[PDB]
Amino acid sequence: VMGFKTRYGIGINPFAESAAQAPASRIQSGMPSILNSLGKNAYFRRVYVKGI
Amino acid sequence: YVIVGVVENIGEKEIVGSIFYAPYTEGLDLDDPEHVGAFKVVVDPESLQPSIG
Repeated sequence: VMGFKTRYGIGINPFAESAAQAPASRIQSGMPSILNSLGKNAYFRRVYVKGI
Repeated sequence: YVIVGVVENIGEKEIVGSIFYAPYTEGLDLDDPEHVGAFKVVVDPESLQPSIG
């Protein structure tokens, strides 16, 4: 038998939100939860394109 | 409780005391022969995590 294993974690860059002068609670998750990052990361902007 | 007893070792064979322990290692290829006994590692067949004893 055999198989392969990986461990990593991903996360949100501090100040990615851009919309605030201060963080909540001072210890925050860096994970992309809905509240923390859905549609909020200032480093990226998405546009749908129609009509091509 | 309080117990008293004896440990004496004259030499070669004349070893005396209560409870000789006298461990058995012969037949084992040991890493550090002063260890007494030996380790084995298997690793699971389903989960693949290690199992040592």
